Amino acid sequence: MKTITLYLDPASLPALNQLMDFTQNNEDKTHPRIFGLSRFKIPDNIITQYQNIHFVELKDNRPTEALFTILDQYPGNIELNIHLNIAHSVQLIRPILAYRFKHLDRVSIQQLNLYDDGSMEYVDLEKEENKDISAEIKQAEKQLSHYLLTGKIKFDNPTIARYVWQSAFPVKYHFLSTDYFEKAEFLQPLKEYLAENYQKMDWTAYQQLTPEQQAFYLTLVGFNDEVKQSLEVQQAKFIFTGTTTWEGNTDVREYYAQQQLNLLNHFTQAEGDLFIGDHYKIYFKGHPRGGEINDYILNNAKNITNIPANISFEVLMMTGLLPDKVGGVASSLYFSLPKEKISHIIFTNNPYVKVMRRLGIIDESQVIFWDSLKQL
Ligand SMILES: CC(=O)N[C@@H]1[C@@H](O)[C@H](F)[C@@](OP(=O)(O)OC[C@H]2O[C@@H](n3ccc(N)nc3=O)[C@H](O)[C@@H]2O)(C(=O)O)O[C@H]1[C@H](O)[C@H](O)CO
Repeated sequence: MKTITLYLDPASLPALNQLMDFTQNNEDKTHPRIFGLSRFKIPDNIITQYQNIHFVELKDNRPTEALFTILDQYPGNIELNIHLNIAHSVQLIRPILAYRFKHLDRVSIQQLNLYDDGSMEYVDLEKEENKDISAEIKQAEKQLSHYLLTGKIKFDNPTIARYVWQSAFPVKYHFLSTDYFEKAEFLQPLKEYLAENYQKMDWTAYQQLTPEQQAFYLTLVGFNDEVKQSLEVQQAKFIFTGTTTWEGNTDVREYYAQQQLNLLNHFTQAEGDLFIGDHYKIYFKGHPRGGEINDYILNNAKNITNIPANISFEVLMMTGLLPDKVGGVASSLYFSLPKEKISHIIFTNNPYVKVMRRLGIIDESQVIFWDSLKQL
């Protein structure tokens, strides 16, 4: 009997937690591990320390067929310890379930650990506000059972379906906001159902690691001393946080890049609507997937210090390097930021606005959408 651990995430936040799990378990050099993290490359000098370490690409939010070649290397009874993105959990587990069908006598699911993609889970839940949640949960359990028995996916409520894994497997959920599940009264049946199966993402995990494990983790997440030193300057600091669009259309991507530059100018220029003051040093923390939208900022702004886009904002919180003020387009990073550090959050009944309002992240003041800002 052998456990294999799979770490799967096409996004950022689940991967950040899963890389913490790997760090906590890093003394075990031979435990089989399969990494399917789209946004993170494990350094070669770390890979070389481990045996039975494997890598799999994700395509259309699932591990490719290459997963099967890896699993075939382990011919005995295997129990899978699976770490997944909540929003994409149904797709990410699909090929795992297909493999289990083919090898029903030797392959089992030990447990699931699930982590929020980010704001999407909350915006999606907010849209379920008028439904009978208790009834939705019962139907989703039934349809999950059909998926597990047939390998076919058909959910009447794809959103609620993300939360009924306990009906089939031992599970632990790690939520960006546990407050949401208490504050949203319509979700009371879901909070009750989830019972003892969830906790908040633990941003204090890093502080509990050993000095060696702390250094290891920082290497996993792309943090380096140069970035550290940039953020240790003796001057008040403002970090402008970027966003992205998933659209490929050039007109849309160009519009996003232009509007975001205009938004930056509204924070940093004396005549801007959101003017922060002249005494701040300005940094740019671009979206990990901003691409040429990030480039547009660096090419067109001045006196701005880049923080490499691949570095998740939450690492600054972990390392004690948060700035005085943070501002930009609504992002999951705002869910874990001390409220005193928010300058302004800008949006592109709006369900995202509703989520942030429920959580006390934004106040009762009229929300600012970026198309309401004068072109400076
Ligand atoms: C509603 C919806 O669709 N929310 C999804 C969200 O669940 C998903 F997870 C992600 O989350 P998103 O909120 O962009 O941010 C997720 C994480 O990325 C890192 N980050 C982001 C921006 C930045 N300037 N510096 C950073 O470091 C932080 O670790 C943060 O917590 C995502 O793909 O990661 O993208 C958003 C949006 O699709 C996207 O914002 C475009 O509107």
